Amino acid sequence: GALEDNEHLFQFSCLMQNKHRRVLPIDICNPLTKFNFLECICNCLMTKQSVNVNETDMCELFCPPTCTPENYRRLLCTSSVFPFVMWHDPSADTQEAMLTKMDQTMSSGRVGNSHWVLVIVDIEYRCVTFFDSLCDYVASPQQMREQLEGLAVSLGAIYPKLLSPFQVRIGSTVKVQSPGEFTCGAWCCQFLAWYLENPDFDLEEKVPTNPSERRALLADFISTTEQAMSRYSSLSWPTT
Repeated sequence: GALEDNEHLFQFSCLMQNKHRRVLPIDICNPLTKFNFLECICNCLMTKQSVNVNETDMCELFCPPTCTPENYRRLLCTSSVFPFVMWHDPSADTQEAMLTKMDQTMSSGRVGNSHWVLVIVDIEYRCVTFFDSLCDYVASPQQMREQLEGLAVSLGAIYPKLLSPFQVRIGSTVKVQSPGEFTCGAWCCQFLAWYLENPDFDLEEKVPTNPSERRALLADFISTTEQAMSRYSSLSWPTT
């Protein structure tokens, strides 16, 4: 499927930036997994905070290799929504295995037991939102809430205004991907698009119960979003 590969998720995050002008495109040269996502979310928001007080050096340090430092600073300056996608495969119990299996699936296409989930950090609402199209593929939802609540303390202090923690929302209130579908990527994009449209949406209201109707929603989302992404420069960062 088109939206299951990291590059096409990058291109989707570029598109949300060109549509909404407040989204930080994600950095696929720094793959996240359950091993390193919390740390990287933290580094990103500290970089954002430093840009706020005219400190450009930590920024040059964390700049994505395919993006110019000044352009990265500018995008951080205007972003209030930070999407992060975590890749996961329950076979791997090291980061080097996790990343080796990730490179394999992206190079060959074969999905296997791989899966994407979504974290959105929103500094306009001081909220962290989690979305898993299967609900508990990586961990139990309370285990994920716990991890995330701890990140929210970190973020409240990293990004003031005083240092109170961010709110944590679990957005995947119910399962949206049935068992034999390889659609998590697309579901993460569609959740993000709905979030940008209105950050107070309920997923249960968007998604039909009937399995054909649900599949049809996403299929329409995929075609239309694939069409908007065709006419692009390949893997270039947007400008401000």
